[PDB]
Amino acid sequence: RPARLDQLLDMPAAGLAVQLRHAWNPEDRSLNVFVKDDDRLTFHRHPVAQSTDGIRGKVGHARGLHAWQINWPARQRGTHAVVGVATARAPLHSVGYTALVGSDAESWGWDLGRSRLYHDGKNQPGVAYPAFLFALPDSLLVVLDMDEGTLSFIVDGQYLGVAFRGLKGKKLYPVVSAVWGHCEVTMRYINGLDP
Amino acid sequence: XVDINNNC
Repeated sequence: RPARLDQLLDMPAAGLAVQLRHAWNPEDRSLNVFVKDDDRLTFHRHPVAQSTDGIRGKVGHARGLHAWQINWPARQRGTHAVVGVATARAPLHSVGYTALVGSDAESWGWDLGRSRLYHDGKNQPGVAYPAFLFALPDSLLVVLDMDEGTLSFIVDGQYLGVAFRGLKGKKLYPVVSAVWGHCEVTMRYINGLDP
Repeated sequence: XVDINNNC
């Protein structure tokens, strides 16, 4: 476990303005999702059949260590609830029900129900994650180290290890892909550290 | 509703 991870986590979490600046982007989304009027940190997915839908955060990270919390009620996950990161090129919509985040070279994601990591998922098989194994609770932390070029996760205070490597040099945004009608996913930026 | 992803 990196020492920098605890340094970031043990600072008081970012305030509302920062949370809002790093929240889901209403300009960068599948047309089937919308940022809630009463809660700018959460999106709502319209109940569209045979549709996979994504949204990126407003901020693309290039350097430093960053973490954010995803709150995704377990009952609102369906067959493919994928959490991760993506370049600006990652498609935010697919037909059918797919692990859209992690489907090609432009995104990396953890499919919550399958407990599988996808990257270039159309050509590469999913990877079991965590490596030691797992029923996922409603919230999890996503840790993006743009200096080491890693993606990691924290579930129930437990650091689950490195999920992905080779992210340095990219501009990566928080992203999720959802298939469940009426699902609501909240993202709250925790904090960032400089390189 | 046949759909298993709450899309009905």
